[PDB]
Parts: sequence; C-alpha cells; structure tokens
Amino acid sequence: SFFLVKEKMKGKNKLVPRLLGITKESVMRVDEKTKEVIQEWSLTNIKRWAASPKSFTLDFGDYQDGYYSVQTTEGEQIAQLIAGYIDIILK
Amino acid sequence: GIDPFTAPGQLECETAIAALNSCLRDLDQASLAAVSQQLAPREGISQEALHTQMLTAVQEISHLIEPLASAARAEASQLGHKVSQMAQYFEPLTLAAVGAASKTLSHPQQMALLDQTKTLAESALQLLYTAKEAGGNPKQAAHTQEALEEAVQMMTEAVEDLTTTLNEAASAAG
Repeated sequence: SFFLVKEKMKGKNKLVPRLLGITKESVMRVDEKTKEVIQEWSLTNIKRWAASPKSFTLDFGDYQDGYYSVQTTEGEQIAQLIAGYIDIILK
Repeated sequence: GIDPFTAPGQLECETAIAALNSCLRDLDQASLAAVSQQLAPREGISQEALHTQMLTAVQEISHLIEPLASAARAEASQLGHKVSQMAQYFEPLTLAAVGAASKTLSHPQQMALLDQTKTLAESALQLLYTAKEAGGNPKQAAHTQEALEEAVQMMTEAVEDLTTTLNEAASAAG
C-alpha cells in the first residue's frame, strides 16, 4: 500500500512530492527521483501519533533523535492501519 | 534592509525577514527542545488563554493576509502596512506556541500544533520573500507573480489546520 506524502527540508520551506512504503514489519521512505530507500523505522518502536486533517506527527522511542512530520491526505486511514497491525502481534 | 528593487516596503520586508528568521530558528530548535524536557512552561500565560491568544492572532493574521497579497503585487505603500501587522502577530504566536509546547502534555496534539505553527511561520517567511521581489513592481517579478500565489496558499494551508487543534484544545488541552 502506497500513500502520497510531502516532506519539508530544514533551511527552506517548500512542499515537494515523496513516496512512502509501509509493510507489516517496518516503515520506510523511498525517493521519487532515485527510486531508493533513505531511512527506515521499526513498527514496534512507534509510541504515539497525531492524526491531523493535513499533517501527521510521528513519535518514535529509542530509534529517531529528531522529528518526523509529513503531510498526508488520508491521516485517519494510516492511523487505523498501524493500530490493527499491533493488535495481531499481541494475540 | 536594502532596497535592490525600486519601492518602499523592500526595506520593511527584509528587516522583518531578519526578525522572522530569528523566530524560525527558535521554533526549529524548540521542536526538539520541548520533547527533551529542555523547555520551560510557557512565558507568561495559562492553558486556555493560549487558545485565546493564538486563535485571536491567527484570525487577524488571515484577515491581513488577503489585503497583503493584493498589496505585495501592487500596493507598494500599503504593503509595508500589511507587513507590520503580519509580523507582529507571529511574535505572540511563537511565544504562545512554545508555551503550549512545554506546558501542554495531555494529548499528542502538543507536538502537532507546535509544527502547525512552525511551518506556519515558515510560510510567512516565504511570503515576505516573494513580496520583497514583487513589492509594488510586477515587472521585475514576472515569475514572482506566480510565486506569491504559492506563498499565500501555503500560509492558509497551515492556518486552517491550526484552528482545528485550537478549537479541540478547549477539551483536548484544557
């Protein structure tokens, strides 16, 4: 399942197209121009998340030092997908 | 504060850019400061008053954003007046947002509104950028005419998104 998100870079302020690949074990970001993976995070390391109409704040435990917040069109669908995957692992 | 173009406002925009840039850096480092418990609880305001202060400012910002857009492309002598207004409201917004950052800890919206204000001031930075170019002069700003439309639509994008958190923050932060 692929979702259209936008990422902002430090120094400037502009929204640019980006590809995000989500799986049942881990989350990873793919570049639209080079078609390669830059950085990835584990599914069990996520603590909390904010589901906003335009933005989406992702909070990580002992993995990411900085912050990761991208612009999503379907924030309610992504939040429900992550919650369901955690329920299957606990059972 | 130099005028490389040919109008009043070029000065005001660049001088404000210096100030706004300073609050961008503060909010940029406050994003990682508030999460590491390295931030002091607000500056001098309560929790519901944050919703008051911030929302009241945001509305009046948007209020002036439209007349500023009109001014930036043509109203040179008026543009400076709009800029004065826009920049001043963002100061308490920064303070209030940094306040809410360290002070609020009930819902995950704490770091959400902090980013909605961070990218909001960033959109205001790009705003004074295009306005500096086009200010009162559509000629040496042919493409800037289109860039100004990208800066105004970028601002309202974070404005409507911030208000969503403010109104819920009544019970979501209170």
